Amino acid sequence: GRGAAAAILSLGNVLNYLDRYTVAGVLLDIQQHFGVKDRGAGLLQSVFICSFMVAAPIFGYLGDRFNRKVILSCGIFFWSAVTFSSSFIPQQYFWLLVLSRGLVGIGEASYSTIAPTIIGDLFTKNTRTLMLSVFYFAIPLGSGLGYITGSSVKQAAGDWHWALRVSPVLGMITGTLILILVPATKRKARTSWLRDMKALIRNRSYVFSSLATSAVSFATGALGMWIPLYLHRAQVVQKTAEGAKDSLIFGAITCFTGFLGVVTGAGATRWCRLKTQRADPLVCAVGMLGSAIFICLIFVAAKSSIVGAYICIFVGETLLFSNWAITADILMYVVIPTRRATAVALQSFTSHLLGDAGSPYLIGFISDLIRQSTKDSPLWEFLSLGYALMLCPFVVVLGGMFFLATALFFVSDRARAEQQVNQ
Amino acid sequence: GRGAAAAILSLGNVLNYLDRYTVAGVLLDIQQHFGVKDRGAGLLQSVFICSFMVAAPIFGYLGDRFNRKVILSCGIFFWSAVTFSSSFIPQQYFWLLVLSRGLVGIGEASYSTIAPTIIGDLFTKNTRTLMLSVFYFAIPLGSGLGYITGSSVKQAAGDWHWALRVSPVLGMITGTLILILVPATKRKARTSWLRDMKALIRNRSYVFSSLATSAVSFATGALGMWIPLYLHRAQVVQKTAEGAKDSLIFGAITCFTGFLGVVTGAGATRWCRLKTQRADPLVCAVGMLGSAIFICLIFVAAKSSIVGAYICIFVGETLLFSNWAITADILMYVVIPTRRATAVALQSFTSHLLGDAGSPYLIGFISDLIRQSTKDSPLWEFLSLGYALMLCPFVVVLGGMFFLATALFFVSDRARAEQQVNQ
Amino acid sequence: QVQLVENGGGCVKAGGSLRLSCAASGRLLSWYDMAWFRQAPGKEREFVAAVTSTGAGTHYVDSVKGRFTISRVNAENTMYLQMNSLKPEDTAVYYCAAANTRLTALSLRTTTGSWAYWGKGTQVMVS
Amino acid sequence: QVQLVENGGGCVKAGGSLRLSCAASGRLLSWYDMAWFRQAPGKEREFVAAVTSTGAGTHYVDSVKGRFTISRVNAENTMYLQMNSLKPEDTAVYYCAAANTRLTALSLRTTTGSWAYWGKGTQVMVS
Repeated sequence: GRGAAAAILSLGNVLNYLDRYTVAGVLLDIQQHFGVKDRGAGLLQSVFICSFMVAAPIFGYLGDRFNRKVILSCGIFFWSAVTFSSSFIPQQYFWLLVLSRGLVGIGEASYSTIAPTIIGDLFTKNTRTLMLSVFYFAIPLGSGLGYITGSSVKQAAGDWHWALRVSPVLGMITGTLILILVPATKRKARTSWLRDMKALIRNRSYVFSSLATSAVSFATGALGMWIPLYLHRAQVVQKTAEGAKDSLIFGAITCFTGFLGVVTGAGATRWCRLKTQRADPLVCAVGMLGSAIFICLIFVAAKSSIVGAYICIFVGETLLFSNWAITADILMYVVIPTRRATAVALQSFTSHLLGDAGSPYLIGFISDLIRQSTKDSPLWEFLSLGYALMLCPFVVVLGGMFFLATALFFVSDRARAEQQVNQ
Repeated sequence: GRGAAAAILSLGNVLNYLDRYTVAGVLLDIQQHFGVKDRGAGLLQSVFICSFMVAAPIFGYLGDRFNRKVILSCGIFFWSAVTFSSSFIPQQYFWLLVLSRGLVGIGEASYSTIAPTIIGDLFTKNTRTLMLSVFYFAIPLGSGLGYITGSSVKQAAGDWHWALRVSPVLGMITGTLILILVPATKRKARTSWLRDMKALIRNRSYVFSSLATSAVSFATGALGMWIPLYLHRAQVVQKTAEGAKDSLIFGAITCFTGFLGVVTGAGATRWCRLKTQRADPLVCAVGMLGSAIFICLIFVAAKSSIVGAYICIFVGETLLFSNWAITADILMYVVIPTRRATAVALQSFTSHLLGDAGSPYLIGFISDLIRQSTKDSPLWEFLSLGYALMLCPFVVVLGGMFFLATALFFVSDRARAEQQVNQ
Repeated sequence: QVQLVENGGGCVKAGGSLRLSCAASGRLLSWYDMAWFRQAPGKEREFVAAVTSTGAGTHYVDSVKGRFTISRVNAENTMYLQMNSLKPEDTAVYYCAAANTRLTALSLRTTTGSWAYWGKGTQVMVS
Repeated sequence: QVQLVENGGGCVKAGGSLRLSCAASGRLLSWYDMAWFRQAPGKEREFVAAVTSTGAGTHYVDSVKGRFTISRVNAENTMYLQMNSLKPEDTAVYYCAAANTRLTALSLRTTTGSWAYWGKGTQVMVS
């Protein structure tokens, strides 16, 4: 049952991202329960992302060493148990919650690094590429379902701990289903990796694309982590009041926008490829630039009303998510086949480091600084969060400029790569 | 059993020619028993050949109408019974013997015209071509065995009637064997045949080849019919005396010379073909010319000794028999495929008419005239027969000239035949 | 037992005249019927012309009729095909074929399988 | 969805220069790797030369190395093969092949099966 195995793999990825973004779903409840400032709220996700980073390459090496299904199932059980424990951590201990988030990040990195290898080992053809496609679409759906499930459970059970209690049961069930259905598939060096690295740094377009993907990761992390709270605070400032509904709407829009952005990016790059060779990078920049504008407008709109803010969320999320499908093509065309795996690993590390790893904590720090320098009130909390988020569109514009430079150097660096391959 | 059927067909052909030449084997005994002059002795074979003529085309048409095996077996039985009756004809009635010879000729023509059609209908491969070749080789062996068997039986039983009595039993046995083994095989017009004829007469080389084949038939008939008597008379003239042994030796030499002449003619024409396109006719002429000389020398040698005469028989028979295998090739190359069957039939008719039909009776008439004009004695009988036979080499030379003309016109009438085929 | 050697084939302008000569020396040429068969780069060999062993009858395919003339000299054991008013469709490799003499219509012998002898051929081009 | 058209192929004397031009208008030429393959009238097609989709890397077979130069103008969507020191062995129909961009060594891509596009070959005869 290889098809059923890949179906359960996709479900497990959906649940992985669900668990990842559940905390973002119940951000406000956690902050109010622990009495922690915005800095700790961002630190949760920052630690999660850092653990994901430091775990991904090690877990890839482990998968290369030992079997993949065993590691993946062990990971599912591990982070399921960690989240279940997180739902019982005492209120007085917040460092325990941070550590549990880090362990969950380790486990989810194990899954994200092992699942595609299993999918490739099972079929290893066009059918396997199709299995990888739906597996990836599980990502935006996973995040949207995480925000929706967290908000819904927190509101229904009257306790945010239940939002974290629900997921581990599904995690254990999915781990058992994975372990049963997935069939076992079978399919110095440091110096060689250093040579490959040096070659990559010699490339201009690859470095520019890595920096731009880092900017994209920064924006995605900061927004996805702080926007539900921003919407709740905007609703608080306005006379109208419901902040669970705002998170639910944000999750639904996030899922739909992920799907729409992927499809529209694919279509637009397909069309633009017929005009110029350097169309693949260019498109990205364009999109992000638009997104950047919208990613800023929302904030102003967030002070006027929430519906305009949600329309802005829709458009900006679509434009920003259009970039992921094209970044992989840029990397594939820029780097030679021999150095493609090392290039992918280094790009992932750099994108998580320069961006996502330090974005949430930075947003929290800026918001806390603005709050401290000024009078304390819910409106000033909203304004501080708004400024901290407004920091992001500048980074998005910088990433757009990086994609523009990648476009400039794409054709010349595609030439160097092909010349190297021929020789 | 198609192969066995063709084997019995070859045996039947051997017996056919055996019966044909048995009379020539016991020529002297018949002449002495009936007290008939040389004219009647030649008339026997002349009537036989005329009946063979008038029977061959009619029997071909009958075979085209009805089944072949039935006609062939009926013919075997017919001429076997006729020969058996011939062995009992009263001495006072010689016309009865002549009529029986004519009927035997009819039956043997039926066989000679029906057997090749049966062989062709049975198979159509290299094995079938080999069957046709073995049936063709039965002819010289048949004649030699006829002369040997006639002489041996006449000498052993002390009566020439036994020479004719022996054959019909074998004829009946072979007829039964044919009827059982041979499987039945299945495979206005006068105006069209007249058009084909007119076309043939328009051809020069075909007419010349027909005349030359007629000369060859004349020589073969006259010699094969009168040479054993000539050898006996030569022995009588000489002091040394044995005329059965002479006929036996003549039959053996005839068989061996037929085989040798066929093979050597094939080889010589094969070689000469590489030199010039007119090689196939030319060869014939050459051979006959040589034969003619020898065919004359024998007679002089026949007055000196019999061993030199037998050496002359060997050489002349080889040279004369070399012509048969090449005459067919000449006819095939001269005439177009459409008119080939009519050409073959007309050539056979002309060769039997202008030659074999009237050669034996003519030799007998000349010998009788020379005897009557002169004093009667065995020596003068020998001299008269010698002169009558000496008439033949002149006809052989004339046939050689006809083959020379055929050689001259072969290229032009081959060019005319191919142009007609293309158009 | 005959070897066929084709010569006289080269590049010629449109409308020019060109003679292709097939020579045979293994055996007397008067014993074999001859033919020219042209093979296109992406097509199988097709019938161009044929001549009898004696040279009295000649056959040409419909497409080539009236432009090419086939004539054989048995004295030199050769066959010359003169080609006039050459057209771009005529571009091909012309091979010489020889076959044992048989009284079969040349128009019927266009299967390029009855000819038991073949040669390397001489290439021809038009404009 | 790319059409390949060959042109400029004609007869040239032995040791004479010539140029074969391959044009493509169905899609942009900078998206497909190109190559020239020679086919003999009686032999299968053989590798002459190949060039990447960008034109930085060029590959030639050992037999033709040093005499032929392959250069692609992506702006004009054309590929020109300049042949010099022509020899009788070069006589053949040159076809132009195009293939989807893949980072596969051209020397490895000599099976004339990886190229999914082809054009009517322009014959070149030298004597």
